[PDB]
Amino acid sequence: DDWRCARSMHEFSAKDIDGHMVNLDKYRGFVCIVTNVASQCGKTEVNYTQLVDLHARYAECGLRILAFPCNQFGKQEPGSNEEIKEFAAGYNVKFDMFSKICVNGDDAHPLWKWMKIQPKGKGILGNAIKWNFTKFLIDKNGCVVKHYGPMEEPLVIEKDLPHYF
Repeated sequence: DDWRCARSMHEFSAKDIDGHMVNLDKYRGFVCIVTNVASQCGKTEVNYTQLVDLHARYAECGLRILAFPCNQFGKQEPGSNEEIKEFAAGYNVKFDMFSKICVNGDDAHPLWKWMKIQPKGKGILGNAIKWNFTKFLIDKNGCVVKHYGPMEEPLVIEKDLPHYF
């Protein structure tokens, strides 16, 4: 069953930033923000601080956040998985960091390929992530229900969370 016929985020797996495989069904029944992150982006500060703050206030409601380092946007994630992990702790990050992946191209991680063709019939424009700090919102069934681009500060998502909690 190739990634194209997948029906949920819960059918995918990903290496977390320490190196352990994570079956993403671990997030069944939670509301997730899946984002591709970077450490040297003009939008680094605003995304990391607001992502942390959303998780602080909404973790107790079911919000989980999956952060995927990716170096495909102006080489703004050049560091190792270990440097990236320490950087993220400088933001007091308590959500779930994953190892660096690609989000575009034929070598993109299968989850990010499948997210870019959601919801069925539309999918993201040009089949490509446009820059760092794209944010997908995943409902408690692992479906993509909304997408927020690199321009959108994460706190823009706050108003939409309660529809899915």
